Amino acid sequence: GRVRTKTVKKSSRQVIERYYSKMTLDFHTNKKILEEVAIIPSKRLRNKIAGFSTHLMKRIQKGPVRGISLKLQEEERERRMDFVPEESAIKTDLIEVDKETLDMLSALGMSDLPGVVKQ
Amino acid sequence: RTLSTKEADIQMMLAAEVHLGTKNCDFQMERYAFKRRNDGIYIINLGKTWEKLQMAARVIVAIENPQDIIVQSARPYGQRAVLKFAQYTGAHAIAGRHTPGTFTNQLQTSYSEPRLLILTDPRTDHQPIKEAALGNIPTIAFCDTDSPMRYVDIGIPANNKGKHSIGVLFWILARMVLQMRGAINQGPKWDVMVDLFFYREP
Amino acid sequence: KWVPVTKLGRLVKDGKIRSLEQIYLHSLPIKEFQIIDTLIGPSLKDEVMKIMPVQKQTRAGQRTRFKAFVVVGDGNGHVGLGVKCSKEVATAIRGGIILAKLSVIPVRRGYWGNKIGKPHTVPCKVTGKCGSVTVRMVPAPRGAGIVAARVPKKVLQFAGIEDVFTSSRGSTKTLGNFVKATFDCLMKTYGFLTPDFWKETRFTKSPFQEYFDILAKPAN
Amino acid sequence: TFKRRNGGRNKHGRGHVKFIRCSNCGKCCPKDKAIKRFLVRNIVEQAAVRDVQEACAFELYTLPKLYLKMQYCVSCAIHSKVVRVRSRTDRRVREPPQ
Amino acid sequence: MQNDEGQNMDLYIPRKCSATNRLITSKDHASVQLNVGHLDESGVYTGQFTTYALCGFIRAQGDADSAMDRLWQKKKAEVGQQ
Amino acid sequence: VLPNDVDLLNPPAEHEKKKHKLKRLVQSPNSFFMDVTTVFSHSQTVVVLCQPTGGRARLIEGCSFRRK
Amino acid sequence: VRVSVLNDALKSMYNAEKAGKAQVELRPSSKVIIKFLIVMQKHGYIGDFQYVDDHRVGKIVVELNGRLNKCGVISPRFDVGVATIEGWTARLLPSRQFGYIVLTTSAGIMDHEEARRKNVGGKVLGFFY
RNA sequence: UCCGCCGGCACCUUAUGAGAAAUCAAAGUUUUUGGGUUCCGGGGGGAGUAUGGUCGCAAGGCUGAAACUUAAAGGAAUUGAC
Ligand SMILES: [K+]
Ligand SMILES: [K+]
Ligand SMILES: [Mg+2]
Ligand SMILES: [Mg+2]
Ligand SMILES: [Mg+2]
Ligand SMILES: [Mg+2]
Ligand SMILES: [Mg+2]
Ligand SMILES: [Mg+2]
Ligand SMILES: [Zn+2]
Repeated sequence: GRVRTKTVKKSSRQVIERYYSKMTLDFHTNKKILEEVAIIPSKRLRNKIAGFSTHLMKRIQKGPVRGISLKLQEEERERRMDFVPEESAIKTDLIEVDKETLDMLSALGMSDLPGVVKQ
Repeated sequence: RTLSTKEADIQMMLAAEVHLGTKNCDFQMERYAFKRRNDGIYIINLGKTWEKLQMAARVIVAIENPQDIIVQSARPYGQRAVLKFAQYTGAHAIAGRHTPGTFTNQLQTSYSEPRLLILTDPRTDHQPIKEAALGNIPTIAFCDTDSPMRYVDIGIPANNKGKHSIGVLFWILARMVLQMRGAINQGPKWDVMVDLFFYREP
Repeated sequence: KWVPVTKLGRLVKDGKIRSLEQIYLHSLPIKEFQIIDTLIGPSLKDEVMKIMPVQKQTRAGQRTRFKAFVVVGDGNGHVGLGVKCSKEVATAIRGGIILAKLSVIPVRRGYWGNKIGKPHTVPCKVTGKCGSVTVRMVPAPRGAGIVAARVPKKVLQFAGIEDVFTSSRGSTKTLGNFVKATFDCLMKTYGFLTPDFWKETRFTKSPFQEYFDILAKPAN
Repeated sequence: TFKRRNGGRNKHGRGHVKFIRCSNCGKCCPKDKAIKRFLVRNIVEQAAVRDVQEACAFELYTLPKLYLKMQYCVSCAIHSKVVRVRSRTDRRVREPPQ
Repeated sequence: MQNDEGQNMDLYIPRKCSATNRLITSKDHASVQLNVGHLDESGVYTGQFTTYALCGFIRAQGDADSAMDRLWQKKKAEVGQQ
Repeated sequence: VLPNDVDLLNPPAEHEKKKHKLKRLVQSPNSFFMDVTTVFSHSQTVVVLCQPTGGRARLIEGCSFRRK
Repeated sequence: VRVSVLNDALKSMYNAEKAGKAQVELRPSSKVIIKFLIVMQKHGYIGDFQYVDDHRVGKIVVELNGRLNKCGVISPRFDVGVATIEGWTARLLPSRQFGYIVLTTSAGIMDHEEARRKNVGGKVLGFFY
């Protein structure tokens, strides 16, 4: 088998977290970046980390991943959620209520509400 | 004619179907249910729901440090409202899965000691409610008709299932807390839009 | 040194809280043994009750672990019980001492007859159960002594009880349950609502609420 | 030690239940205790439906089904794998599987 | 509690549950002490509140919610809160 | 209703209506008399104005009965 | 069958008090139960109780205040002279400072403390504390 | 079809309860010990044996020991090994 161990996977995620800008989609370029930004004792370990990191870069391109936290990417998602339509989805007028609901409001003395109307 | 603060909120809650309960009613939630229709669905008395919101707000304002208040939800529909509720009220929001041992394991990073706990649904948030009973932590929860009341100090009778219902409830609660602090003007209106609390699907 | 990780630890470390009764009043859990060493530290006195080896069957042999029972108390209304299992006798004892401090409870004391001198016996009849062991304590007149077996007697001495009558039912030879049952009835001395407690409660702010500003500021 | 609340059978408010004979070995077993399975399948196996249909002497004809009710004793049901030994927690599940 | 002379002989006076009147022991970690703020004519917190203590027994039974509602419905009518 | 949300001395009139006649705070029969000549609501005798049954006697559609 | 109406009345109150109820209904009612309640009421162990007339035996609704630890009958009703009151208290009461044993004497139903003052013996009905 | 009441065979969740635990909505309301009443147990064997009585056609039933012997037998649950 060729399952990467925690050493390879854990190191690869850390590199991408704080060097996402430097990392590219090319294995040969990535393995040269690891030498510059990390101390990997063995060449074989460095190749495995570079290859798995390149695999993770491809994962990030298509969508978000689980164990990698990219601060710049997170900010983009926040802005989209904050966007809301100018028209509220709750219509105060033309409120459809049932017979029981109307009687419930009568007990409260609020049977004169504008929006409330029987179905 | 002009509508009082209570009437305006009840009108807003009706549009969000906050009064529509589950087909089953817990024996400790009967005191809040008004009537059962032939469909079998219980109707929550919105008059009592508003009163419990005021009582919950009084407890929240009594907390000197808002950071001691933790509000969280497990279901995705409430994950947006809790974040916005903490943004305006200064509370601490925890959206997603609760890590066991947060309130009991003092040596893990996520350890916390809140003074108050706010939850969206006791049935889905059983873990934090169960764990809160080991640290003298009072809890406030929005409870539906079929919601267990165990270890719940203040239960707000409302529909904690629909996306609109969850957002409106937190929007009203956030407004009440700020109004009781004097930060914003009284009345049923707030410069913040309720749609910021509704769930935003991908 | 000590770096508190809980709100009480900082307050005790700072010095805002200076008595265990202020903690017992609000029923706040205690998780750090340094808190106990800071409030009633010098007056405490630990004592190992028994070393109990336990064995787990394994393919190669039987895993022998040592279980230590430790009782702590100042002899003036505070007593604690702690049990820890460890692979080493010394490690078990040290951990048992820590656990005993974390479980310290207030022990209420009363008078058999006339209220003359300091309290010397339990205020009422109290019983505690653990497993099959049930230990009963009945108020006794001054000078009667502690009429109890060795295990309850040691706990009562550390709790400050001077005279009491005791009876037991069940397997008292199970020391773990015998000592725990004795500790169980001691904590119930404050749970019985006597007429003198009928006075309406006067609530006071909890330490967390009283010192919110100090707790809000991070400690560095 | 009592293994099941029902005692391995289904009898409440009655003294005696007449037994049935196991379809496999003929062992006597109370009807409420026997494992019952109602098997409904085509009288012709799927491997022969095509051949039989091609040789049918009628323009339209529906192949009849074979209805067989099987009543097993405990030993035969376990051996035949009609039922399996379940964990202590899973024994209480009474709903049929998927 | 009090010696024949008058001196107190108790370490502390445990709280009593506001609903069941039960004493709250030092290890009753399920018990919670709650504060309800007081408002003014405008409706702004004035720094005053009413305290309620609940034992673990009642909270475990699920009756804390009903107990708190009844207690508040009475207390507010006495201090003018509404 | 929870025990503490109800008053035993002054139960709601609707609640006592559906309770068993013997289990109410004060026992009260569910039967009554009516005109048509008084007829018992649970009459055990054939009057054919009413036909006895296991409960209330089956009245006849034709005649009109007035409760009293 | 119903043997001791007093036992049912006290057992119902004890169960209700532990459950944290505010009210409890006692049925049937008797003048022995009412006098037993009055002794408890005078010592501040129960609140206000109301007798309901149903033309058969009546009923009692008792308001609880949370001060009652336990209340039970002693059956059979043993004879207790004044000299033997001390032994019974050492058996049934938590301590020598609170708790009352209710006795039925020729002078009426009263607690053991009152019996000593009047120096009258009788039979044990129950106890509470 | 919907709501409710009384009675019955049961089931499901739960502990504020109980228990050595399995588990029990009773096996709960028990050292904070007492509603009424019947039967019945006192380490394991010898032994439901001997003997006497009694019932039965018989098979046996009911009643029912001692000498002597023994430091365990047994209940529930845990980890292994099988
Ligand atoms: K079966
Ligand atoms: K039924
Ligand atoms: Mg077996
Ligand atoms: Mg039957
Ligand atoms: Mg049979
Ligand atoms: Mg169960
Ligand atoms: Mg007994
Ligand atoms: Mg024997
Ligand atoms: Zn078979």
